[PDB]
Amino acid sequence: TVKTGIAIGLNKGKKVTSMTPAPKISYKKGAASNRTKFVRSLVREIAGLSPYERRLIDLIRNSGEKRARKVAKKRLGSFTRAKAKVEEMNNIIAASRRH
Amino acid sequence: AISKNLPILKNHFRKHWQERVKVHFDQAGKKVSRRNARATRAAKIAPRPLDLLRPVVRAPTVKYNRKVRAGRGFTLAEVKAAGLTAAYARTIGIAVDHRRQNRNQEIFDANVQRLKEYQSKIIVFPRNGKAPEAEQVLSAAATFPIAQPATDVEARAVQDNGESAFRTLRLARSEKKFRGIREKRAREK
RNA sequence: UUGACCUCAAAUCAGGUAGGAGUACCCGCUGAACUUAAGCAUAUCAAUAAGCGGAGGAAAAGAAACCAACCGGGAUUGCCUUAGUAACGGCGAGUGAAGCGGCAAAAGCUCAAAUUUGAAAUCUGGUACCUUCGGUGCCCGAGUUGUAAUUUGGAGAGGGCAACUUUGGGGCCGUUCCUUGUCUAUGUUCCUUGGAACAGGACGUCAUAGAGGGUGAGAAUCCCGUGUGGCGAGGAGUGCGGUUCUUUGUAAAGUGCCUUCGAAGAGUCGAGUUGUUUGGGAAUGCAGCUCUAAGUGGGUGGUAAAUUCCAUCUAAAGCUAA
RNA sequence: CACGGACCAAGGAGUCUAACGUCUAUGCGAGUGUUUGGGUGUAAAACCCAUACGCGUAAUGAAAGUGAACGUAGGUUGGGGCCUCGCAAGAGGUGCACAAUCGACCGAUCCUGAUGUCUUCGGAUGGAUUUGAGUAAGAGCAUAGCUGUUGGGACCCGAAAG
RNA sequence: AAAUAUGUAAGAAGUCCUUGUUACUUAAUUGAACGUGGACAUUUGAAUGAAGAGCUUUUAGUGGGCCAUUUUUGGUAAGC
Ligand SMILES: [Cl-]
Ligand SMILES: [Cl-]
Ligand SMILES: [Mg+2]
Ligand SMILES: [Mg+2]
Ligand SMILES: [Mg+2]
Ligand SMILES: [Mg+2]
Ligand SMILES: [Mg+2]
Ligand SMILES: [Mg+2]
Ligand SMILES: [Mg+2]
Ligand SMILES: [Mg+2]
Ligand SMILES: [Mg+2]
Ligand SMILES: [Mg+2]
Ligand SMILES: [Mg+2]
Ligand SMILES: [Mg+2]
Ligand SMILES: [Mg+2]
Ligand SMILES: [Mg+2]
Ligand SMILES: [Mg+2]
Ligand SMILES: [Mg+2]
Ligand SMILES: [Mg+2]
Ligand SMILES: [Mg+2]
Ligand SMILES: [Mg+2]
Ligand SMILES: [Mg+2]
Ligand SMILES: [Mg+2]
Ligand SMILES: [Mg+2]
Ligand SMILES: [Mg+2]
Ligand SMILES: [Mg+2]
Repeated sequence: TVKTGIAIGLNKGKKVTSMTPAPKISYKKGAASNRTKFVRSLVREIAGLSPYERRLIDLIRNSGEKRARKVAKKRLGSFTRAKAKVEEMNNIIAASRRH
Repeated sequence: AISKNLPILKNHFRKHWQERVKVHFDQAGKKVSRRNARATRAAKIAPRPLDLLRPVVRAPTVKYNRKVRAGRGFTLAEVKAAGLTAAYARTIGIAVDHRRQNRNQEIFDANVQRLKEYQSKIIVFPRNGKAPEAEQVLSAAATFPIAQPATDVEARAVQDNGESAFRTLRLARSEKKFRGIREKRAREK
């Protein structure tokens, strides 16, 4: 990550003696904690599953995980959120009846 | 409406602009008000210098990065290296900025030196209240000015290695442009 | 039967509070057309006038879910500039910001989410007394469906080790400021004109006072004032210059090192669609309806999409002078 | 035999502003502009000043980008003035500004494709009835004035409407 | 096939003698174009005139016309 010392190119810019700033605690805002993991797991057992999550599980078993992502994209927003949701359903399927 | 050889003009006066005309008749009056306000503030704050000490930082952007100017406040790391806490620094006349970070050793060392020189040039009156009467200096920026760091010596020996600066710049542009396509061809093979 | 709890009522019950006015400037809602385009419907006039709701001496904004792509900057507001520029536009008429740079002014912060659990440690009211913008004792009540202490991401917390550093709350006298009173120089001496000398002429005086006004015509010196100083009277604000009464306290705060941890806001973000708006252009903000998340997550990075990286902040809670 | 005018007094119509074209005056000049602001003051005056910023000093492409001397900064024709000779008339020399023309240089476009290669990069060299608001010993910046331009009630008074 | 109108020329940026350049042109130093050097002065190439000639910037008003002689179209003609 050292600059070349010239005005153009991949690593353009002046070369200065580098320092490592101390990490900022605000950069860990979305980090799971032991207390938070316990509450979320307990709530899932109590509340159960959403109606759109029930039909996603059926599509995974009957029509594969590719069509599940297409439906999950529709109910949710971005396609990147559909990837995570389908992944969670697969873990639920593994721990529901497979094992 | 359009005649003769004249430049095209764009004068934006198709709204009710006359209702929003501001003439600064009080330019001289406000200068007196500001000078009066500064004088009465100096008398209120004892011998305090009316302004806080500021660090030296590099201006952003390629256009202005050749200069140093005054920043908002010293970082937590700079304050700690000077040998005091941030809370005490605020009450002693030093500006502290928690969101600025240190990544350059030259800037960090210079701001450490400014804090050390500031501490050796001030007198802190005790909380007892005896309060010896010292003369008030109205500015800390003038007492501790900011100078552009030195860059190079006046004269030096010519060292030419036979390379071309123009060729070096051209090759640097070429490498960046075709880096993506070269990697794809290498990966596909 | 009797006694609680929950929810919902009544009283000319005890104590309070809101309305209306003003509205130059300030925070929102709602919302035109004349006009310009040499016609005209998008556009423009204009996110304006009229209409409605709500404040203060300022309001609002404000301690980054920012700007950036640099050797990075660092709450907000305003001025100079960026710039009639990027961009929008029957790409016509027209419209039109922002980052950097100089300057004025500078100020920082706190809740929710943790068991005080060897002791709800908190608070309204009533009553008696007192040093009365409040204090103390006692008694009901509120409150565990959570009131205090402790901790707000810059961190920080629970244990272990070794160390030093620093006080709090009132009287009185002065100062600072404002509202006021009083004192503090020198010709009306002669001649002419005139109803009137404050005019003309001669000879003097004061001046840190020859600003202004009055008095029978142009008055420094006739009167009030003006200039420079002195001496009083009544309050506000504790900003502080000295003195004086209380030890607050087995109280509070800061700093080194080891280890285990490190809770951070949901019909919300985001997405589709419709309308409106913006310079914001595969859509800038706002709102309705439908769908509706995550926790190495989430937002942003000004061309839609898939894949791989990087940078930068920490939303959906709150206060704050110039 | 078109319209206004019975009479008199007073009032009664090209203004100011933002941004500009030409010309002229003034200061300085490859620079120029003190007045956002600071200092200072006999206090809205006068006097003094740092850093920036604007314009100018480089152009040309949609853009990535590249970027102005073969030579006394070229040749030729015409040129005021000056120089030499001459009584003069003239002849010769040198010739700024300016006018015409042929070249050279920089960018764009269309071609040629050397030494060398992350074998596709690199683009040397030499051309073309093509093209530019360019270079070729800088001229601009600021203030002021008449005249002209555009937006503004816009020289003054006047609709039927909305 | 007129009259009246109308283009060009009447010199120095001209004529002549000699010979330099080129990637154009010729069978060819042939030609073309542009030049070096030499010769010819203002009866220097007809007339008359010439409040001097050349050149640049900027801007006002105007963009309803009408009449007479001659030529001439429509119309019986018209102050059409
Ligand atoms: Cl669109
Ligand atoms: Cl280009
Ligand atoms: Mg952060
Ligand atoms: Mg009552
Ligand atoms: Mg408002
Ligand atoms: Mg129109
Ligand atoms: Mg019209
Ligand atoms: Mg109309
Ligand atoms: Mg209104
Ligand atoms: Mg009030
Ligand atoms: Mg104020
Ligand atoms: Mg406020
Ligand atoms: Mg914060
Ligand atoms: Mg800022
Ligand atoms: Mg608009
Ligand atoms: Mg609306
Ligand atoms: Mg567009
Ligand atoms: Mg787009
Ligand atoms: Mg607020
Ligand atoms: Mg008429
Ligand atoms: Mg009449
Ligand atoms: Mg008159
Ligand atoms: Mg008049
Ligand atoms: Mg005028
Ligand atoms: Mg209409
Ligand atoms: Mg006309």
